[PDB]
Amino acid sequence: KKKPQIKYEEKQAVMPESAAGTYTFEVQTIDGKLDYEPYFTSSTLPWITGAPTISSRTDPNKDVISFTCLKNKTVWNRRAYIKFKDKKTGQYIKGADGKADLTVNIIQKKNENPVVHYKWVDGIGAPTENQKIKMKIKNNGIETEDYFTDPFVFKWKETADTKFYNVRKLDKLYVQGQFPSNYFVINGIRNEQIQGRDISQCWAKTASNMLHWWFEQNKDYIEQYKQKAAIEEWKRPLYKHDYIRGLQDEDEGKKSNIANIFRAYSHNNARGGYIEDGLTWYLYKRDGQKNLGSIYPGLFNDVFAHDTSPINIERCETKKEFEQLMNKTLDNKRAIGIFWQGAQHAVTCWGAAYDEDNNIICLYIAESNLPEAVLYPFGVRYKGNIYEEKNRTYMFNYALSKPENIYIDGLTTLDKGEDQWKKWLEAHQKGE
Ligand SMILES: [Cl-]
Ligand SMILES: [Cl-]
Repeated sequence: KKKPQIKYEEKQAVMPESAAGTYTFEVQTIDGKLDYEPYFTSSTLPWITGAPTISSRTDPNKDVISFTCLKNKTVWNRRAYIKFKDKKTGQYIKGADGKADLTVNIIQKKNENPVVHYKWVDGIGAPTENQKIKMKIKNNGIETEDYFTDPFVFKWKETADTKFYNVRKLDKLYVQGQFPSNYFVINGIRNEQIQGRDISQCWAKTASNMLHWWFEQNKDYIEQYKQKAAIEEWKRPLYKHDYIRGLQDEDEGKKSNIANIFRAYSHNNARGGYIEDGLTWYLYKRDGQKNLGSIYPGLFNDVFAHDTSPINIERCETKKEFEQLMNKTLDNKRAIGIFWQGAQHAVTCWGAAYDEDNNIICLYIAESNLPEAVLYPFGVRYKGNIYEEKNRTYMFNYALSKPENIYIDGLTTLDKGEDQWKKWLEAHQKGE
């Protein structure tokens, strides 16, 4: 009397649709019906209801195995694995090579009609349908005829009516032999003429974007500061922000006073810099930033001197860390710099897309290296099995063929600093 066996073609994954339901696959039963039990290799997966079962043995050549899935609301495939235990010997049944355990790969397909919602940084409004620009798929830099069709894949075009900031690197926009020869000339504080270059100033572009937002959100406090504080003479022109929308690429040097300050007076170290250094430099006096540039604005030093800094630096390396930190930042009305080592790189993030499970699926990025006057979408993905594992967050550039995985190291955030402003104002009215 031979011992029965079971076989399965492991080259074949079992791929149920995204819909909820009880799905099946077949296992071939050789020389009779082996007494075994199927098991998921992880029992704690929330999108599978219970253990798999043998739902039919009536065909002498095959068993039917059933398992039940919840609907996959996410835009990602999700994976599970079934192994088989010999009920008499207690051993796992072997696969075709006689060495590895027989393992059936389950991959539930992604939701093709997801309901997406969005969260934007406080105070910048939100894109209208006319401001959302769909994107073509590229192959080795050449655009194809196809488009990315996921609803969250769009560029947020800058118009006269939009309220985000995206200062771009002149050194990248510059077209040698087409742009004017005075393209990099800045009129400085003492009206001196300066040729400012910014090829490695992504930390400063991100800082400038966040400071434009901060000056706008705190416009009224800043007006009271100019009326009430004893302003240092040389700093008087710096107590405003100008960001002029609708300029051609050739006029980018005339677009932003804050960006121009960094470009005229800070540094362009090829190694890079840090978002938080540029933010501190602009806002209050700290010894670490003493030699960041040839001047030190430190414009509101007596508002933030001996109190909470509105600047924070937070690291993330798991999916849970990334989502908690993004949600905390967005829900607390703060602006967002994203950094990573790769040289230290930096971009600005103005919002995020979410699926119906509230996973973050896309970020909307001001990328000072990219040419268009838009925010670009960066898809968000996580290493490994998000249902089991830390799941290192990473993002990627939809605008590129074969985008490199960008492992986010952390966020640098800028708070409005309302309590510090109120205390400064209250202290003034008390000294009346
Ligand atoms: Cl199980
Ligand atoms: Cl708003």
